[PDB]
Amino acid sequence: QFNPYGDNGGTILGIAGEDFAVLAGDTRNITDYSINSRYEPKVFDCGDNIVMSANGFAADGDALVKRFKNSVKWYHFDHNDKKLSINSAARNIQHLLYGKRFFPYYVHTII
Amino acid sequence: NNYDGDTVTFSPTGRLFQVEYALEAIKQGSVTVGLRSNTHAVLVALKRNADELSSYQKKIIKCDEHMGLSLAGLAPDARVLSNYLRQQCNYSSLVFNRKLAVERAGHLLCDKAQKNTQSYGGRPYGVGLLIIGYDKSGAHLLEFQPSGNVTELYGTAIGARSQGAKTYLERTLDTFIKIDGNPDELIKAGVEAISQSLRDESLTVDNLSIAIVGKDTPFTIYDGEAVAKYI
Amino acid sequence: YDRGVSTFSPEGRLFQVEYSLEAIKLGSTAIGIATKEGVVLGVEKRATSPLLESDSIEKIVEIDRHIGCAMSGLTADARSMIEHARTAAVTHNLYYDEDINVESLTQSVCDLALRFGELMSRPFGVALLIAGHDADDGYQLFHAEPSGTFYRYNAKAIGSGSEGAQAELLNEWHSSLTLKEAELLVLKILKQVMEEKLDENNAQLSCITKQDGFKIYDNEKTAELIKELKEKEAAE
Amino acid sequence: MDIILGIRVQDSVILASSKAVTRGISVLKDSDDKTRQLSPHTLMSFAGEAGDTVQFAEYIQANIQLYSIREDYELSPQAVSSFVRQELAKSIRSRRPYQVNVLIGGYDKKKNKPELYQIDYLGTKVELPYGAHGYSGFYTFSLLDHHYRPDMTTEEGLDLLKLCVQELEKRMPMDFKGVIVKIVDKDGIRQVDDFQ
Amino acid sequence: GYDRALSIFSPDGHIFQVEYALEAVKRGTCAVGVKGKNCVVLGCERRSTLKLQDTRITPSKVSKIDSHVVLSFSGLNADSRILIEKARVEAQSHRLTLEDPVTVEYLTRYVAGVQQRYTQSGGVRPFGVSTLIAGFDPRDDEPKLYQTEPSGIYSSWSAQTIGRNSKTVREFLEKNYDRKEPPATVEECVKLTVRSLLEVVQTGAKNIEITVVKPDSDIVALSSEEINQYVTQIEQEKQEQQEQD
Amino acid sequence: TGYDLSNSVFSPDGRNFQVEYAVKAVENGTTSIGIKCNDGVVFAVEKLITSKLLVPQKNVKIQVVDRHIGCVYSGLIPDGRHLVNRGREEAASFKKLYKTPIPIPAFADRLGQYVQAHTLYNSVRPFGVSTIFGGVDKNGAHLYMLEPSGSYWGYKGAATGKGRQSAKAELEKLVDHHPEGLSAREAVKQAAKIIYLAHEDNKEKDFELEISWCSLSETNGLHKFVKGDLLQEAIDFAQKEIN
Amino acid sequence: TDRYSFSLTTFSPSGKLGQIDYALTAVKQGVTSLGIKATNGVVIATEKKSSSPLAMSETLSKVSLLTPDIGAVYSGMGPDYRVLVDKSRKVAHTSYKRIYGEYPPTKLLVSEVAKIMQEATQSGGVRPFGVSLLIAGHDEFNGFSLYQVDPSGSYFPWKATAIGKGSVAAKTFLEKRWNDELELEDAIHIALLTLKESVEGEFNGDTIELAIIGDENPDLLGYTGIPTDKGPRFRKLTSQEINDRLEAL
Amino acid sequence: YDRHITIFSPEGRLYQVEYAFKATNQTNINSLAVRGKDCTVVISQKKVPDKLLDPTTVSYIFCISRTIGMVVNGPIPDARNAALRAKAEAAEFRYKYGYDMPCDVLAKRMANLSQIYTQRAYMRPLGVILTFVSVDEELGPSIYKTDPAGYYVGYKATATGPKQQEITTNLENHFKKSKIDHINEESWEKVVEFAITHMIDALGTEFSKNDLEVGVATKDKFFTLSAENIEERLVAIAEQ
Amino acid sequence: GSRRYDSRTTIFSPEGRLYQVEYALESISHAGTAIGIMASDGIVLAAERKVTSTLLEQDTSTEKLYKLNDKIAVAVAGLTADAEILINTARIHAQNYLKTYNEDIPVEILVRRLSDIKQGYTQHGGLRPFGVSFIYAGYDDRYGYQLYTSNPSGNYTGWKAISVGANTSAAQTLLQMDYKDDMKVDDAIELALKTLSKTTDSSALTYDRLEFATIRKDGEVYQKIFKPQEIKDILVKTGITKK
Ligand SMILES: [Mg+2]
Ligand SMILES: [Mg+2]
Repeated sequence: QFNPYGDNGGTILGIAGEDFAVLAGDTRNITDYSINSRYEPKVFDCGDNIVMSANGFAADGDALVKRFKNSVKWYHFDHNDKKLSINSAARNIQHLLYGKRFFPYYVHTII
Repeated sequence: NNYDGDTVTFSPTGRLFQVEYALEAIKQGSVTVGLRSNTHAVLVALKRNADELSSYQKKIIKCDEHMGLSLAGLAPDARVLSNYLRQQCNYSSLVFNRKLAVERAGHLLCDKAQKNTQSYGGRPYGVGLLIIGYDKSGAHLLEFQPSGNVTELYGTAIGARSQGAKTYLERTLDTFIKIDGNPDELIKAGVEAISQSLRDESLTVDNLSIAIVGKDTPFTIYDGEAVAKYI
Repeated sequence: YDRGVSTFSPEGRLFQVEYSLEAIKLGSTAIGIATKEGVVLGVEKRATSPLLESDSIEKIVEIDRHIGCAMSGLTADARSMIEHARTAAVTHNLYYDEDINVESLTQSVCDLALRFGELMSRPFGVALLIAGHDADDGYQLFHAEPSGTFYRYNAKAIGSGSEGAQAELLNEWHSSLTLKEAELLVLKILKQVMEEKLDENNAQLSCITKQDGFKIYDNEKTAELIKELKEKEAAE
Repeated sequence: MDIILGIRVQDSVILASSKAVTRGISVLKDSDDKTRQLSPHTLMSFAGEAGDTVQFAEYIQANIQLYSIREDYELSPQAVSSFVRQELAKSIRSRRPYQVNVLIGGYDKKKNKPELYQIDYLGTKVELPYGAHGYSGFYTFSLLDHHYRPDMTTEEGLDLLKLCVQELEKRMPMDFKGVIVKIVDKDGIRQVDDFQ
Repeated sequence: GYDRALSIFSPDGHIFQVEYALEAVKRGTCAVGVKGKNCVVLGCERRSTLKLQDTRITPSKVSKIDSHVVLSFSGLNADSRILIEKARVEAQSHRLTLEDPVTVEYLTRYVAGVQQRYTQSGGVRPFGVSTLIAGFDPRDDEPKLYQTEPSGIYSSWSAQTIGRNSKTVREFLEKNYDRKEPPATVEECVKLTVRSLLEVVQTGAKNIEITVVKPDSDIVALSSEEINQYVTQIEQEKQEQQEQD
Repeated sequence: TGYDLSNSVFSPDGRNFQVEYAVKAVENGTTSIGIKCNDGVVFAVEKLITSKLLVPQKNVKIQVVDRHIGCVYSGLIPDGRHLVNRGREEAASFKKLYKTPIPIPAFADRLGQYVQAHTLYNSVRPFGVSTIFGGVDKNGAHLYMLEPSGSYWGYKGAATGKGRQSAKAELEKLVDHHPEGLSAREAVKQAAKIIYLAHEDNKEKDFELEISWCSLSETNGLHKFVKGDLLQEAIDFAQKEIN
Repeated sequence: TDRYSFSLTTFSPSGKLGQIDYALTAVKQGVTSLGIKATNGVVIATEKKSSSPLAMSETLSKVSLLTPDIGAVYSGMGPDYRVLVDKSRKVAHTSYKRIYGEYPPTKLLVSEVAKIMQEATQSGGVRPFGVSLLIAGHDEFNGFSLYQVDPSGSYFPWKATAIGKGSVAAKTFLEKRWNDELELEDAIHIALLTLKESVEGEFNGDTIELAIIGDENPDLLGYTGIPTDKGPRFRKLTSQEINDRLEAL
Repeated sequence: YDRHITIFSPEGRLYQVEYAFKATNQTNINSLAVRGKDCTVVISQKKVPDKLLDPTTVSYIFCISRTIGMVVNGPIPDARNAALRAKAEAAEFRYKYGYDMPCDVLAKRMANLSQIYTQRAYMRPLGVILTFVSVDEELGPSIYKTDPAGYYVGYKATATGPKQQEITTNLENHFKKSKIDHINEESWEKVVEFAITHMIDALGTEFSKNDLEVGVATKDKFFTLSAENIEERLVAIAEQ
Repeated sequence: GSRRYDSRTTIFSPEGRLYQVEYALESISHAGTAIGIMASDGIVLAAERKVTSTLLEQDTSTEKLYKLNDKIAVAVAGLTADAEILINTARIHAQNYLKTYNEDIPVEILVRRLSDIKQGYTQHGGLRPFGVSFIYAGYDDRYGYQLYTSNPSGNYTGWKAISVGANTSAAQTLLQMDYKDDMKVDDAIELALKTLSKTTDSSALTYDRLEFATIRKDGEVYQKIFKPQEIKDILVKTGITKK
């Protein structure tokens, strides 16, 4: 009867330019028909010029972003402060997500 | 004598000879010094190579944006201990949103090293560590021995010929403790300390390594050409 | 047997590691030379009998397309190590859509060395030369010992005859060596230190280049290089 | 489901297995061989859930081949049927039971006798002059009950098999795309090239 | 539970347990393998110390790992049983997952890996067995012969011998094996193997055991009668040679 | 012969020589004392300043258990930290199960059973520390001392280290002169004095005094370190008392 | 942490297993016990050597009941015998009665305890049992039986035997006194006579311990109403019965 | 190395057991136990040499359960080890089988554990001798004693310590004169007085109220006397 | 730790031999001799008891010959208790094979399983080997009648006639001297009795020191374990003894 998931609303949008990229998100956090916060950011700077958002279930998104930040930290530790390329980050995030394949993160992810 | 076959045996006088052999493994390692003021903390390490065709083995390891260490002795053991320290800082940040205090890091390293000195089959770590950090209580310099003893100091030195650097720091205390807000001057004091432990050798860009942390200064390592300014 | 296998000596050294180094001193010669055009790895096969088919003496192995390995010592002990290397490489790729750094692969390999005691029963009885290329630090040559320590060398010789070979490398190596010069230098030092007359059957060459990866030289190419070295020595 | 028939005549065992493999509304294959040779004189046909069938069959095949290499000897068809039945009987009470029914046709060279065994996924084994798995039996068991004779030749058995396949093609709802037919006798296991 | 490090290093760089396993191999009966142009032959010495042996049931020195690969050995018999069982299991597993029988090099490498594992694991002693592994790769006619050691070392050999008095047989083979003209027929290869064994096997007939491997899983063991025919041919040629001058 | 080579082995006398060697290791350590007052306990320890590079007031030696127990030890300091960690686990377990903070005798027996278990097998080494600990519980003040053999007793005053003998002499004097008992502040002063007196065996090196106390009236039954004005007052008392 | 996972009993170059020999020595140094098999029963007997005159010997029993039809006596180290009788009682249930609803026959329980001791001579980090056991039992299909079990784990069926100190003298005495037509009372008398040679102090019902495997004692059952359930065939003689038979010794 | 672990010597002996027996006497204190009509009394010497000791914490008598008390002759670490184990075993026995653990049963359990230490190599014997006393609801006043060899037995009375033998002989004589297996007294106070008197006689020394520990077990309660209880027992003795 | 007391029972001598295997073989060399002889129409097992006494109950006695199933039996030389351990495992394995294949287990498979069990103790575990040597006498429908032997090394071999235990050199020489491939089972009985009487270290070969068994052939085989009276009769029939 206990439901481990929730829906915090929100909407995010990423656009890729020629020499730039952009990642935006609304700062509204909701629950059902009530508003939890009018400024709860969900688009984060993760370092190495990588911005990340995991919109949907706020707990799962925050967990995923925390784990990705930690992966960036340990990547810098284990490979002589090598910058994490955007494709390497994408593959690492694929593995992070698929780890919980049978208990997913209720998040749509954009970096 | 007959009591050095493992860490689990006391000698008739009450000594643990395996721990002393680990300390000797330290004493043969390359020299490194650490010293801190009230705003910064600096590690100065003399790197050692195999021959003229080889590299100079790294001696400074970063543990977190506010804490790092330098090694003297068995490099794999230093890697293990620094990995454990990284994990402890990481856990502190993740669970409590809190930078790990350098003092608690020293306590954790002490308790980690102790368990290898009381149980059969294991062995003590064969490396000594100089830990610099900046936490909510300021700058900190620690010396760690594989016996488990960890000690906070204004400055110290470990490795071969470290006694010259240690005595120089004992004399320079009143001066270098007041080098606040000027990183390069504390770095110069550190290289002056490490010069006292030099025998038939001089500091070059290939064999000098430096690290610094402090207020508004993340733990950063200078190697190679970066240390040319301090020679 | 009278003491733990992880016992320190009064001088601060692990007995089993020193004894494994002694075992490695008895192994066949292996020489690596790194240049801006690539790294060269050569080994003395040392067939223990004329009836032994020297083709089955594999002391140079591929870790990944950009990383190769040569061994010296108890070569059987190297096998699992090679595996742990290969896996590691591809695994990094699978997690990161990129090639693993040479130093990272070497550190991964060395992380197994001291994982023995009462865990495997003893250290490894073999040293490794890991040659490779990555886009961060270019061409690299590493020497990995069963002590957990690994060094980076411009040139390195391991196994029986390592002292004189290392002196020769110290005298002959310079930063502007070409690849063919390094090949001939490996061949010359091997021919000097070997007890048998070096031919294309008791010695093996291989190279790591950025464009073509890790290539083990066939016996015909090595024989032509040997003839080139013979002519070079004749005309000097 | 899949057609799995076996007939034990005077001097051989004949196995006939439907050639179709179907998923959804698509017949993915029409040349599928639903047997594994367990030993030079023992052949096993199988039908059941997707994946489980071939997996269980090749597992049994590997085990029998390992035994043969170890003892340099061919297990009797009865021993092979008992081993398979025990595997299946252990399967049903496991986490994920094998959902596979099998026919085992062998020539006991020590007895010089054809033997046919029908074993369902529960570990239920019987020795029968003729056997079938799935809905197929509902049509064939009567047919054979009328026409089977214990002294029949291999050609007579093939004729009876043709009669069974004709009745199945007339009355069964699905198109099983014909059968592959194999004969197991004192000389081993051969395959009839064209039954149509 | 028991994890005592038995195979460790000595101050000179030796692992004494592996070397004593090599000694156990040295004290075993002789085994020989010879590569022909289109076949491999494995000969083995049988101890003559006891006459009342039941030859139909006593374990043979040559074992089939698969239909196309054979393993012989020298050393402790029971360690060989362990190795052979592991190798047969691995052969069947490779058939199951790769849908292709093992190459002789692959089976040899697996056996060598197991032997090496038993020299670096706690609580276990190394195998007192050295092996000769022969055969043909699937859909291949080139003969394959390999040798594995207690240390884990394995290599390929045109012809090789292991066991007691193996140095004598190896001298004979080195003096008599021309790589440019390997035995063209099965008869030449079997005769050369029987000569190699005659160099050390004192009695001769009924002490020699022969197995012939030919491409596409054609493995057959010669009975004592054909072996005695080979012995008689060789001895007759010898008597002629002795007094043909 | 060879009876002292393995822990938990009985000699023909009935002794465990490895425990006695650990006791030697303890005797090699600095001096630490505890004094039971009328409504609490006081702990004091001497810390040798090997070099002035040592940061004063840092490198704290006395440890706290739960919120009411103080522990100090002489010998192998990391062994003492290990013992204090185990004791903290024991006290946390006791409180989680029984709600009330662990009584001082109960905690004493926890530590004692742990140390004794460390003398039952040859696969572990005895503790190279003697531990003075205690505090205030529902039954008042308690002071205990625990030896590497697992033996432990309750004391009016306790002392270990290189200067344990003069410390015990001064403690016997204090016990004979005050049958009514000392107050917490007087006990702090006397602990400072006894530390300064026992320092004479390490006279060649400077020492730093570290004091803590747990008093029902002065600290409200909680463990607190004596610092600031009270510490300086005790230091001055000891200084003018050695003359 | 038990790091003794290796054998403490190993073969010497001469072929001996030292710990088994030394356990046998300890057995030989123990107080004499004996058993005699009659035609309608078996008797087992031993001497109660008390430690202190203040100690109450009746509390400590050297002859123990294993099953209602099987009893045991020993020679050697008492506490080893005590843990052994505990293990034997439990294995009589777990390995037999809980499977067949009947008590095991004498030979099979003897084999179980022998297996226990055998494992004690080969497992890791343990010494053999320093006892030798005499088991006297009755089952329906084998009748009455008497077995000896040694520290190595070996067992032997006996018409009559003795173990402990003075065992060779007692065995010689029994060989010349035993026949195949002996009644249970005759065996009891021979046992008393044989034990008298082994004792030098007091010899009465209070100093010797004696039990029998004879007829079923329904008065010892404790309940009535099941005709198939007879009383136990094991009965321990009382000091009074012993003294009564000593009157005409 | 047959003298280091618990394996047989060529003579068939376990030297570690004997050395543990030797260790049991290390404390140089004597104790004895006797049985009245409806009680059981143990007295043990109390020696507090260090003046810095809290004499109230110096005890070798333990309350194992509401009915069972245990006095130990041996070093205090092993003594407290055995005490904790006995308390745990008694509590678990009560929880599992629904009645208070009897004296002889707990004695048998502890003796079995001691035998286990005597046969397994990785655990040393305890250098202690455990004397358990109670008034069993089936057996009455009971004294049972266990030793490092795994041995145990019941006693009319018993003594343990360096001078044990002396005490024992004394007690023996008394029983040889009394011809009964207990002290013919209905009050436990007089039985305590008897015990103290006969220990004074056998040891040839006098005791103050701080030289003794006394444990009394009556039907459904075991307790220990205080300094004042001991003192008035001594007064009653002196008035003889 | 405990490494000081490890006998290291699974190590190689410098000559390449297993210490404990050799010492177990030395131990077995003192056990009563057991002989197996396989004829064309049966197999004969004859063993000599070493536990000999007049008060010993020989009716219910069994120290040499044990049944494994209805087709296989074993003669034991060595420690009877290790033998009973291995015999129980062998019986369980035979029943497992029967339940798995619904056919009686071939002799060589059971022999190889038991020999592998023996070998395992000589390569890992740090335990002592079983001081036991077996002679297996069996019948299956593939090889007919079969004789095998296994020893503490885990090595097993097949024989027409063989002996284990004491005086095996003399017994084997005599068997080689008098064995014929065509001889019948009764001739084998006579040969085994004669060999035992000529090699026994006792005064005479009396029935009370013997265990005897025959596996004969209806397409069914019969296992007969000779009772003491049958042994006495067959002894007077051979002429070893006179009534
Ligand atoms: Mg118990
Ligand atoms: Mg013990």
